[PDB]
Order: sequence, then structure tokens, then C-alpha cells
Amino acid sequence: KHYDYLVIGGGSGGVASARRAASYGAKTLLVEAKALGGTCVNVGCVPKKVMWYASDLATRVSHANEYGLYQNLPLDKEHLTFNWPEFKQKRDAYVHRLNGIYQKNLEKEKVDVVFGWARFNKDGNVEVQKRDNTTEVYSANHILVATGGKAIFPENIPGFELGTDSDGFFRLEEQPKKVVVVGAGYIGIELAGVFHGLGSETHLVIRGETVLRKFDECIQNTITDHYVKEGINVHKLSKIVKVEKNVTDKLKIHMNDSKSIDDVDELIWTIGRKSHLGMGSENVGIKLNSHDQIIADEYQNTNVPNIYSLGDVVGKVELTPVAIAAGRKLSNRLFGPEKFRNDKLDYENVPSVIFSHPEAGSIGISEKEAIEKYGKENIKVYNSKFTAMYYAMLSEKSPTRYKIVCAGPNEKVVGLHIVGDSSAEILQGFGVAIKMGATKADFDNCVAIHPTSAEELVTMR
Amino acid sequence: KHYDYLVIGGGSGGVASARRAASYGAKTLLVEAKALGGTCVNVGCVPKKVMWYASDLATRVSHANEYGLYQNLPLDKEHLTFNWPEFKQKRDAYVHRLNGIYQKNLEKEKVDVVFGWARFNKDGNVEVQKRDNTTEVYSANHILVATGGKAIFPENIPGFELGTDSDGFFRLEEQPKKVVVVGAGYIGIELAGVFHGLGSETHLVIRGETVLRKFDECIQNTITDHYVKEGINVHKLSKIVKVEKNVTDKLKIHMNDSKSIDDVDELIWTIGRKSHLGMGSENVGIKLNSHDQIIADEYQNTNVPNIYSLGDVVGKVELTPVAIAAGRKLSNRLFGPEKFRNDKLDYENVPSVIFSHPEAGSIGISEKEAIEKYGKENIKVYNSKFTAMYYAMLSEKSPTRYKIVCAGPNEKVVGLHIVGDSSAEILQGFGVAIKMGATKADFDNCVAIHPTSAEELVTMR
Ligand SMILES: Cc1cc2nc3c(=O)[nH]c(=O)nc-3n(C[C@H](O)[C@H](O)[C@H](O)COP(=O)(O)OP(=O)(O)OC[C@H]3O[C@@H](n4cnc5c(N)ncnc54)[C@H](O)[C@@H]3O)c2cc1C
Ligand SMILES: Cc1cc2nc3c(=O)[nH]c(=O)nc-3n(C[C@H](O)[C@H](O)[C@H](O)COP(=O)(O)OP(=O)(O)OC[C@H]3O[C@@H](n4cnc5c(N)ncnc54)[C@H](O)[C@@H]3O)c2cc1C
Ligand SMILES: *SC[C@H](NC(=O)CC[C@H](N)C(=O)O)C(=O)NCC(=O)O
Ligand SMILES: *SC[C@H](NC(=O)CC[C@H](N)C(=O)O)C(=O)NCC(=O)O
Ligand SMILES: *[C@@H]1O[C@H](CO)[C@@H](O)[C@H](O)[C@H]1NC(C)=O
Ligand SMILES: *[C@@H]1O[C@H](CO)[C@@H](O)[C@H](O)[C@H]1NC(C)=O
Repeated sequence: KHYDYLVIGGGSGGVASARRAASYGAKTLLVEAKALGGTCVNVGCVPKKVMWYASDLATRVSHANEYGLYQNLPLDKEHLTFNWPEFKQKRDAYVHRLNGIYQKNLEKEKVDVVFGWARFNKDGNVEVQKRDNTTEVYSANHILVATGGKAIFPENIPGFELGTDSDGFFRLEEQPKKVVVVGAGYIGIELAGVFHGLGSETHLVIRGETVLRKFDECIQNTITDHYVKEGINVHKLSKIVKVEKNVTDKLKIHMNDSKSIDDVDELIWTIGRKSHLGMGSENVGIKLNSHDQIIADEYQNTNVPNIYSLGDVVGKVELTPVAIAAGRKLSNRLFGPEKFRNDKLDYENVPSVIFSHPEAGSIGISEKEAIEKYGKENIKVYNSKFTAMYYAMLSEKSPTRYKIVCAGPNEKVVGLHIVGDSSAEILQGFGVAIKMGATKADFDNCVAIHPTSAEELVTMR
Repeated sequence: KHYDYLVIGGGSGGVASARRAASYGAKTLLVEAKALGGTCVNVGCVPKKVMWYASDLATRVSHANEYGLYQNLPLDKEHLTFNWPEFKQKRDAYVHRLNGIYQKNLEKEKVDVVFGWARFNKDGNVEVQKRDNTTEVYSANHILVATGGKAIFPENIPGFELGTDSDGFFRLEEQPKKVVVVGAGYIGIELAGVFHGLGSETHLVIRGETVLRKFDECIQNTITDHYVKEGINVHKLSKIVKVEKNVTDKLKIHMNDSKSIDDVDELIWTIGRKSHLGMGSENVGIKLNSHDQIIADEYQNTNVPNIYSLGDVVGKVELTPVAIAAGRKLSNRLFGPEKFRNDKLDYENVPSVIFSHPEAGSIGISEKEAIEKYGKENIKVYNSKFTAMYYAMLSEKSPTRYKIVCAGPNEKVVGLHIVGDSSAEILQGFGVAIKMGATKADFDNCVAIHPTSAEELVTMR
């Protein structure tokens, strides 16, 4: 009936926060409507990366013959086959095991877990409609709303329902021969890369001239250009204006430039996500912003006493590690030692990665943002363009592009943006240095590791 | 016939130093007896990593079927083939191409290049026997000796001449079916990994219980154990006492414990390197240590006025980036602006990598060294053991092992030691942070990147 901490949402932030609270001794209840691990584990980071690994390997196999390997076998694009149904099962099995582990951990850390739809009632308590069909009402001293987000559909577009969202991607049981992905965000860029690496004719529809418009132009241009060069059909300056189903059962996409894409087996909208508001938040007076996101201050406090919110539902830096960290720091503050009274997450200079092909990474501000904030006169930029040594033995090539953005007379690194193989793994350490206030001189103050790609970052202009 | 700077040795340090000196306006002469780029380019870092890419890809292809790819093709260990002769040709082509680029750069940066054996005469000048069949004598105000090293042969062992060294590895025209590598050093560990990944029955002979005994025990144990598990035959507590050749043309290697390895096609000694002397060191008074290495102070000064030395010939931290950096800083000091009159390389906390399978990385001191230096009571160690997500879809597995060694009440990071896929690329950034004086709290002060392996380093114990 009554708890110290009740968490609505079994995702990245909810799970982390519940666990941290319980670690400090706090009768904690966690309510999840679907599966533990939320978006990341079930239809996000995890299954996307597994598919990424498959796509990545498909490409690598096409290099083997040149690398002198398996020369009696035709390891080329033409003979590429991918057993989508079987791989799908293994992927689902892995995700299912992770759910089990999560449920196991929460029980062992003494967090009570209930499955059902949670909602606020007028009294300020939480009604949970259970999966055993009962409906229980619970009370608590502290309540965290970490319900995450959900894909946006372009409901103004006739035929829009004929396509799915990223969740739909993960439900696909067969591989589409021809796929159209809409949106220049990282989710779409990643899915498009995966589809193409696995053999599907792949189309990516974007409003502007370049993908990944939230990132530095170096990332935008390199990924845009490489996607086009490798065979991903990028429709620039385009918006879908109508979708229809044929004789054949395939879709036909109608663009605003009057062009079209015919014989499409699958259409996926990846045009943003919105806050997953299903609770009775109105029943407790939780203020929403003009984008229907829950408002939260720097301590994750909503406007309502003893109600907190974080993660995608708030919508500030929508990444799994961020929610986890905010979740943990909130629990430190509410239930931890006195030294954590003012604990909060620093949301600036969070590094992030795009599992495109090639991968990309970014932390800090873009060159354009740096010029705006500090003025041209005070921005120094370092660039490096090269092809990794791995491609020396190959006719096919992939770009590596490193950009360091510096501000002030000490050349403080305010942005680091990279494109190329291994970027995902390279960035973390540099992230630690940048959070330490690293300058260009600091990057230069570590001897290089040879031969590597990362090495280029400590020996530029 | 007279120069500002004469550099003996066209390798990592020599080339870097010559170019930096010439950049400042200095009539510079570079003398190389073989090929520009030295050990690294011709018989070191470069061709070893190219071969590494081959073995790495060979392993990767054996995971493709599991990853649902090319399932009509038998992509297993049993069907592995490697066209060693053809790949050798491409590898040499790439190296030859790098030689050309170096010659091009140097003559573009106004360094005179002469091929020949250089030696000091009694006058203190340098006579060079050329390929003109000429023999000129040159004088200079400043002389750098950067002649590198060479493999040690165990001349006390009968039949020792029946094996080669790492140079010989790169001369191999055909793949040996059964190969023996001797020594626990990083060069032999790498070569053993390559041989095994490419299908040869591989044997590694070591004096102790573990490989890589200069590194932290975590690296030693993990690589040792994985090599055994893999199928690399590691002969521990052993030493070769006799080598012989049969009828057959194959070798029989006799051990000190009365065991044997017969039908061996190739034997490679990788038991250390020694300074490559042979110039007229004696004619000029250059002092050598008890290991026959040239002595050099913190400014790379030998005991002789206007004669400097660095790189493998001195033998302090034998890596390409180190020689390059020392070469550059020397030129800054000798010919650069007033600013650099006390420029010198910091040889502490130089990061280094081992291209084993899996790769490993290390910077700073081992746990044992820390305890010895700071005392048990002041050392805290963080460990993390896990299998990368890539293996989730596979039956075969590979370990990832991260160790952070901390000293003092601020938990200053004094050692970072890692084993696992991507380690080579992960380490650099962390190296920058350690040279900044990173503490554990600093590692923790950057938000994680999910999903990656590096992530584990900023979220530990
Ligand atoms: C395709 C895709 C790929 C991504 N890849 C990455 C990546 O590689 N790296 C990364 O850092 N981030 C990635 N993200 C983002 C990441 O998934 C999110 O930032 C993260 O999941 C947010 O966690 P959260 O706790 O805010 O909410 P979520 O993780 O979304 O979990 C919210 C939970 O609340 C539950 N819930 C909602 N309402 C109720 C209710 N009323 N009662 C009970 N339960 C309820 C939902 O079932 C859900 O389980 C990806 C996202 C997507 C969509
Ligand atoms: C198998 C192997 C793998 C390695 N892998 C790596 C790696 O991955 N990363 C890394 O950082 N390091 C690696 N190293 C180490 C690296 O190669 C050396 O540290 C580096 O080459 C040292 O450069 P140097 O300038 O000191 O001498 P070198 O690079 O050895 O060059 C010395 C030059 O001097 C010339 N010379 C000698 N005497 C004379 C003379 N009398 N007249 C004219 N010329 C002369 C030689 O021909 C040679 O070209 C590896 C080494 C080996 C052997
Ligand atoms: S990825 C190569 C880099 N390109 C960019 O940085 C583009 C930046 C935008 N154009 C900006 O916002 O202005 C790069 O290194 N460019 C170097 C160059 O000289 O163009
Ligand atoms: S790679 C795993 C780590 N092992 C070691 O550090 C071995 C060290 C030596 N054998 C030694 O200290 O004698 C590891 O995680 N060790 C954890 C530990 O508690 O030692
Ligand atoms: C189609 O829509 C895009 C996206 O807004 C726009 O840039 C482009 O100009 C439009 N094409 C037309 C109207 O010709
Ligand atoms: C063989 O040599 C190794 C290395 O010195 C030593 O450890 C071992 O004890 C020797 N074995 C015997 C039986 O002498």
C-alpha cells in the first residue's frame, strides 16, 4: 500500500533510480506496463546495435577475398544473404534474457515490481491496472515519472498509417527488399545504414540537403556524402506528401517535388519522438510545456511537491546514460547521505554517438555554435582527413574526419566531432578530458599510439 | 659537404627530426642505408598491423553464419584459406608506396637524402659509402644518431641459426603450416596471434607462466589464458636448448624439460632487440652502457658535444611515436625559436598497445609497481570483467578486462590497463586525461556512451 519511493516507468531512468533508492534503504515500488529495460533494451540501443553488428559484418565479409581469405568462395555483394527471420529470433532471445536479468536484479535489490498501467488519481495516489486484472491503489512519499517517449507520426499525411516507426522496425519478421526511411535524425540514419548493409535497396527522405542537422556540419556532410556514395538513395529537399497501397501490396511514396518511389515494401517514419504521457498527470497538476513534455528543474523536480521527472518524458538530452545518471543522482539527493543534498546531473558536454556506417561521435558544440557564442575571432578549428590503414588492402574506401573546435586564447576544446571507424569507442576517453577542461595543448600532451585512428587526435595542424 | 644538421638513420626518429629541423631553416642531411621509414614502416608497426587486419578478418568471417550471413557457404575454421603469397605482394606494394611518399616529402621539405652506410671518422666527420659506389665525407654542426635496433639471436643455442627474427617473418613468401615463436614480448605475442588467426598450427615458447611480463598481471593472465583457450600452444616454464633439421626439411625443437615440438616448418626468435651500432661511435668517443646501448641524457645529448641520440638505439620506451616526438623536440631545441630551448620529451605515462587477439592497452604503472611505490594502504584498484555485446549472438566468446590503478586519497589514476576488442582505439583519449592528472572522480565525471565497451571505464566498482 505505502512506499517511500514509487517509480512510474521501468526504463533506463526508472530502473536506475529505483535501484539507487533501494540501495539506501527505501521501500520502493517500480511500475512497468510492458518490459523492464524500457526503450533502450527492448526497441532501442540494444537491438539496434545487434542489428548494427550484423550489417557491419556483412560489409566486412565483402573485404575478405581481397584480404586473401576464402578465395574459392564468392564473398561479394552479389552473393550476400541474410537470414532475417532466424536472426530476429536470436535478437529477441537476447532481449528476453536481459528482461529476466533486470527482473532478477530488482528482486535481489529489494525493489517491488508491478506490471500494469500506472496513473495518478485525484487524491494524489497511483492506481495501477494490473496484468493479473486487479487494480491496486498505492501511496508514496516520493514519486518519479520516467515514462519515456514514443515515435511521432505525420498524421497530416494521407496514407501515413501505411508506414511504421522504429518499434515497427524491430517487429519486422522478414527483410524488406525496398525500404524508405524518413527523417534525418540519428535513429533513421542508423536504421538506413543497417538496411543497406544487409542488402535492402534503401531510401532515406530528408527535408534539407544534409542528414543529422543537429550535429556539426562535418558530421552532416561526411555521412550524407558517404551514404549517397555507398548506395543509400538520399532524397534531399524532400517531403512525403502522400502514401498509397498498390494492386502487389507495395507502397508508392509521393513527394512534393513530384517525384515518387514505387514498389516499396516498407516505410518507416523516424521523424522525432514525443513525451509518453499516459498517466493521470492532470489529476496532480503536473505542468507540461508547449511540446507536451513534462517540465522539470535542474533537480528533476516537477512543479508538484514530491513528484519528479527525468529522461525522455522531459526530453532533455534523450540518451540512456543520461536518464540513468539523472535517476541515480535524484536518488542520492532524496535518500542518500547528507553530502548528496544538491546532487544533480550536468547536461552539458555529454558525448553521443551515431551508429551509422561509418560510425560518428560528437561532444560539445559545433563550429557554428562556437562562433555564435564566442565570436569568430576567438574560435580556432583543427581538422584532419584521412583513410584508415585498414582500407590500404582494399579498393573500397571509407572516410575518417576529425574536427576539434577551440575557443579563447588557451584554445579550450569546446567541441570534438568525429567520423570514421572506431569513433564510438574512441570518444569516451576524450570526453573525460573535455570534462576536465582540456585545451588543445592537453590533447597534444599525450604521446600517440601507433598505428591507430585515435592517434590523429593528439597530433593535429 | 657541410650541413647544419646531419641525421644518421632514416627511421621514425631520424625522419621526424630531420623534417622538423629543416622546417626551421637548417641545411639538413639524412643518411639511410636501406629504406626510409625504418623499422616501423618496413618491418614493424605498418606491415604487422596489415597482417593483423587479415587475421582479424579471418576470425570475423567465422562469425558471419551465426550472424545470419552467407548461410549457404561454409564459413568455418575448416574451410579457412589464406592466399599468403598474394597478400604478401600487396603488403609489400603498400610499404614500397610509403617509402616513395617519404622520399617525396623529404625532398619537398628540403632535406637532402643520401642512401648509404654512415660512419664516424677520426676527424669527427661522417663518411658515407653509397650506392653510387662513391663514398663522400660530410661535416655538420649537429649530428643525430638514430640507427634503431635489431633482433637478438640466442647464439648460445645449437641450431639457433635455423630460426629467424621478425624481419624474417616479413620475408616469408609462403605460410608455414606449423610455426614456433619464442619470447613473451609484445612482438612475438602479436605474431603468434596473426599466425593462429590465419590458420597455422601456432606454438609460443616462454620462460615463465605468463606472456607479456613487462605489463600488469591483468594483461598477462588474460592474454595468456585466451591464447591457450584459442588453440595457441603456449609452452610455459620452457626454454629451447637445441634445434635440428630432419631429412623432410622440417625442424625439431628440443626443450629443457625434455619435451619436444617436431615437424616445425618455421621458427622465429622474438626474444628482444639490441641497439644497432656499427657506425664509427668509437672514433668519436660516444659512451655506451653495459647493454651496448648509446647513452643519452634527458635532452638526447650523448656525452659528445654536438652529437645527439634517441629512439631504439638508446632504448628508452621503444615505440615509434616516442622517437618521433623526441626527434621533433630535439629539433625544436636546436633550431627552433627561443621558446623551445629546454624542450624535451616526457617519457612517463606513454600509452602503448599490443595487437594480440584480443588487443590490449596499457599506460602508467602496474598494480604491483603502485603498491611498491606508494604502499598498499594508498592504492585502490577498480576492476571490470565482461563480454562485449558483439558476442551475444555467438557461441564463441572473447574477454574484456579493465583495471584502473589509483594512488593517494584523491585516487589519482596512476595506471590504466585494458584487454578486449577496441582497446587499441579506446586508450588514447584516456591517455590525454591521465596526462592531465585525472583522478577516478574525473573518469566518473563524463557521462557514458551506450552501448560501447569504453563506457565501462567511466562507470566502475
Ligand atoms: C531506435 C532507438 C535507438 C536508440 N539508441 C540509443 C543508443 O544507442 N544509446 C543511447 O544512449 N540511447 C539510445 N536511444 C535512446 C534511449 O532509448 C532513451 O533515451 C532511453 O530509453 C530513455 O529512458 P527513460 O527511462 O527516459 O524511458 P524509457 O527507457 O523509454 O522507458 C520508459 C518506460 O515507461 C513505461 N511506461 C510508460 N508509461 C507507463 C505507465 N503509465 N505505467 C507503467 N509504465 C509505463 C514504458 O513501458 C517504458 O518501459 C535509442 C532510442 C531509440 C528509439
Ligand atoms: C615487429 C615490430 C613491430 C612493431 N610495432 C610497433 C607498433 O605497432 N607501434 C609502435 O609505436 N612501435 C612498434 N614497433 C617499434 C618501432 O618500430 C620502433 O620503436 C621504431 O621504429 C624506432 O625508430 P628509430 O628511429 O629509433 O629507429 P628505426 O625506425 O629502427 O630506424 C633506424 C634506421 O637507421 C638505419 N641505419 C642504421 N645504421 C645506419 C647507418 N650506419 N647508416 C645509415 N643508416 C643506418 C636503419 O636502416 C633504419 O632505417 C615495432 C617494432 C618491431 C620490430
Ligand atoms: S568533415 C570536413 C570538415 N567540414 C566542415 O567542417 C564543414 C563545416 C561547416 N561547413 C561550417 O559550419 O562552416 C572540414 O574539415 N572542412 C575543412 C574545410 O576546409 O572545408
Ligand atoms: S584481468 C582480471 C584481473 N586480474 C589481475 O589483476 C591479476 C593480477 C595478478 N594475478 C596479481 O595480482 O597477482 C582482476 O580483475 N583481478 C581482480 C582481483 O581482485 O585481483
Ligand atoms: C519540398 O519540401 C522541401 C522540404 O521543406 C522543400 O525544401 C522543397 O523546396 C519543396 N519542394 C518544392 C516545393 O518544390
Ligand atoms: C626450464 O627453463 C625454465 C626457464 O628458465 C625454468 O623455469 C624451468 O624450471 C626449466 N625446467 C627445468 C625442468 O629445468
